Amino acid sequence: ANMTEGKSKKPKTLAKECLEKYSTLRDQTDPILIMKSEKANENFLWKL
Amino acid sequence: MEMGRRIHLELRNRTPSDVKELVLDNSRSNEGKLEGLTDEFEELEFLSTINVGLTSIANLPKLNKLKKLELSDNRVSGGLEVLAEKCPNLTHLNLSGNKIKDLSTIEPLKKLENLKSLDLFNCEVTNLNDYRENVFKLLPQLTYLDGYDRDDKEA
Amino acid sequence: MTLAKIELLKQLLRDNEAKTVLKQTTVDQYNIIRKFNTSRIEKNPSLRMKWAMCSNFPLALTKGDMANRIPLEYKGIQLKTNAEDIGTKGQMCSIAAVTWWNTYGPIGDTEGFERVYESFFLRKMRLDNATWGRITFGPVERVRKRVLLNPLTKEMPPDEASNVIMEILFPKEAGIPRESTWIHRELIKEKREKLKGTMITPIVLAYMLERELVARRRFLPVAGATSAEFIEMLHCLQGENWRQIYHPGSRSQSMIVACRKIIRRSIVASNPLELAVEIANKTVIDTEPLKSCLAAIDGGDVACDIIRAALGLKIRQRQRFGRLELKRISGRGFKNDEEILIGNGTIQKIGIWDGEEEFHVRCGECRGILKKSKMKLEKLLINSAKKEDMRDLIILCMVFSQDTRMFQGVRGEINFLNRAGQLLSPMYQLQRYFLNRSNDLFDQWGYEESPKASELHGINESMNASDYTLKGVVVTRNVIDDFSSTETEKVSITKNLSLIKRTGEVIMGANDVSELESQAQLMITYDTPKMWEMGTTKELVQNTYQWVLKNLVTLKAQFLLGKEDMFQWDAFEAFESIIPQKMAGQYSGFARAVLKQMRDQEVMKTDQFIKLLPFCFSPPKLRSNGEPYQFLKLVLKGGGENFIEVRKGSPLFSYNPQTEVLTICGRMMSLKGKIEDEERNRSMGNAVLAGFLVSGKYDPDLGDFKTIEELEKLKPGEKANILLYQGKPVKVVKRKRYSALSNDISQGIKRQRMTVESMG
Amino acid sequence: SGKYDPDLGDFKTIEELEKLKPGEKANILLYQGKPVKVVKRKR
Repeated sequence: ANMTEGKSKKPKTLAKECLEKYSTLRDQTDPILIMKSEKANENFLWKL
Repeated sequence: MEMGRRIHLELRNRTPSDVKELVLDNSRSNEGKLEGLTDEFEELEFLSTINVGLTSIANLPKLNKLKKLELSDNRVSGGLEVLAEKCPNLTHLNLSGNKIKDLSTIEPLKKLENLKSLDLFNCEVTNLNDYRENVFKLLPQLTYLDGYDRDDKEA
Repeated sequence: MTLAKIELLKQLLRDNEAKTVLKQTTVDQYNIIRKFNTSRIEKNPSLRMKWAMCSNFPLALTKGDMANRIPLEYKGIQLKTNAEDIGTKGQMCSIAAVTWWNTYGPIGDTEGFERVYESFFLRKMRLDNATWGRITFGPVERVRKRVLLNPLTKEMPPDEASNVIMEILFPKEAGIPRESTWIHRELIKEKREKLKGTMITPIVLAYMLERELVARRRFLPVAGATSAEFIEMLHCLQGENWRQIYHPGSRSQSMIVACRKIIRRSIVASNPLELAVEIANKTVIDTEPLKSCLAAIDGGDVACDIIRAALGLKIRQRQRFGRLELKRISGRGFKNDEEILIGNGTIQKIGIWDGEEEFHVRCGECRGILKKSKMKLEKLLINSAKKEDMRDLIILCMVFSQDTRMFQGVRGEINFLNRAGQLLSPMYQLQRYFLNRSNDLFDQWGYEESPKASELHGINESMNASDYTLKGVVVTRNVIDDFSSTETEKVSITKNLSLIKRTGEVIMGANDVSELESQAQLMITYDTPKMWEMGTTKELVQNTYQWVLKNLVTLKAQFLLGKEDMFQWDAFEAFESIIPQKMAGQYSGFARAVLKQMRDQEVMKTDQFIKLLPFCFSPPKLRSNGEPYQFLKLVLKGGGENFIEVRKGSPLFSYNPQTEVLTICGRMMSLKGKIEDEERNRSMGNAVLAGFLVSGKYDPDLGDFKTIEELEKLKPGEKANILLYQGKPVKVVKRKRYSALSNDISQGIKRQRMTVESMG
Repeated sequence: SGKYDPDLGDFKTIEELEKLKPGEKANILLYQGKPVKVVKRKR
């Protein structure tokens, strides 16, 4: 959640502001893998 | 490590009536109990039991001063009515991470009137329609819940 | 066996030649002695092996009790013989016994192979889980590059690798650990624990560790990825006329950013070199100083090269101009000052290169050959790599060539600076001007007919592979391979961070670094207050907590005394900048009261101590009566998520005691527990013979020598008699502290320059 | 009681205002570009 006055803004700016508010999640670089798919590669998904 | 070791460390080999709180965490228990706490205890305010593998609530000293108790990450599934006969003075209840099947498990809390906050996280009972409303009208004495009665205050 | 050793020694000494050689050659000279072998090497190994395999007993078995497990002849088949040997003094045997041993015999331990041969099993794991794709049979463009053949756990120079190997698998002969074991303490302890419990011969483990650590690099034709993981399979992935899709089963950006930040911090001050090296060797990336990845990769960004020059490391001697990497091929350019009018109408006095010259030029993925004369570019040959890289190469080579057309193509103004606010030389000002406005010299440069030929084809100003190219520029549909003879020639470092050749010529300038900011993908933890007064509040909190954590022993010791000197530390002054002025004093008073209560009426609690200590730098403001104010939620600059919880934890700080772990600014760190016990567990790496200094000679007053285990029994400050390296009896004293020579040198330099300035 | 102070933090939603305690100062926004700083009162 990110309270706003009500103006319309591009999705990129909204996402940037939302991540800025929750900066800790944005700056997370070490992933604590919890579950994995049968075929998908966790490293590739995390880097993406 | 065992409940006895935790009791000795917290009490530091002193009289039982010297500490008003306990921390029984990461302690293996015999068949899922809370042994190591004798009935001689008379004064206690806070409790903490996490990752103790408690499966039922049948062994607990009778008390009249406890106001908070914490149970989490346990497979306990049974009636809690015994708390009324053991300590009907609870104000903070925490069952986060426990295993409760249906609404009937939380029924016996009606006879308790001092409870004001109850916590139930990722519980099988929590995933139901109008569970929030149903619990509220089932426990009128309750003044708080998982945190969003009407506002947000901290214990 | 030690008795057998002494008996063999006595028998050998009975001869006079052994007595005279042993008493003559020092330990160092032993190497020479070993190399005086026959060298009667077999002329043809194939024929020798063929003949030997047909002989009755070619195998040379070492004398021992193993032979008794097997008869000299099994099932009517001869296996081993009891005849004496002269070459090896053992017994003889045949492959029949080897096959029987593979069939029957003692059963060994399988544990050792899980970890001992970790690199090989990791290779197999990367192969097995790899995903294959299509095959492209079309021609593949390949470039010759210096690539690392195999991945490395932690790349280090050969000498450090050997020292680490000895410190791992040779507990004895570990005199005076250098400034390399502390850097690799984690590797030391990890490999030590993993290899413990084995029985393999130590030399095998040493060679395997050398393979796992020492880098192996070679010139190879590559196309596409270049990481060692892809190079392992390059024999299958690549192909002259076929390619395969392969996906095998970070720190770089962080080091780039850290080096750039250090450069910018040091340049603005006077005598940048000392400050830069202080910050560089006082920095750390999550487990290690900056001399753990800088020393790993070869070369790198210009900032990293400059820092390595400031530190002690080898850097490729390529000439960095902006982004261009230049390698001279021939010709000598006389740098003479000249007055030239710029296209803007102004006249600048700058150095111009008289004479013809040629350079191999590289920029990102673009390679080429440039031939230039004085005040003119003559020829440029490139390969099509990338539009951005090609444009950068063209523009930068244009500016470097100092072509009169480039000067006449200026239209704006040249008064720019850097992030530090300094006026640069006109060359770099022009570089920035042209890069900012690429379509300035391109329009007025002039066009040249396309390179009519089989492969040579032109490129237009828009970087598209379009004909009617630029005057001089040419794009050949071939592979240009350059940058041979990476001599890493001797290079000096001036105080201003600018490198120079063995002569006075300048190779790298302090302003080559590009002023581009990024985000450190890792925890860039420094150790100096001067550095971190730039970034955001979260970075300040993280760095302050890391400073507290690193030197936890000193702070914990000072806590027992109970004096205010503990709180007036410079490290917290920066923290004062991120606490509200109107309320910081109340926080300081509250934290001081809480910590006094902690010292008085309870016992050690590291988490809350760390949480509450830093806020006490500012003076307190007690209640009107005198009692301290009480809080439970310390607000920080920026509001919202920038807040600390006094009770349990918050987004910036949360310690869980169930697993005893610490999460600061979204980063988990292992607080094994509390107590000097956890302190010593942290010290569980380090190096054998790290807590003892050398003082005095043999001093036989102690009698015989004592082992490391018995050495630890001695209380601090004692004297012990030990053996250093291969013998060399000495007297040592157990240390009462942990040392850091770099810190001492930096503080000495700081005091020296403080004295110089004060006298000045 | 005052004006926009970025140091105190961003604007506070009604959810935080309702749970606030007396004697604590917060920041609110009237409309775009006209923030203000307010303080809770017992009366």
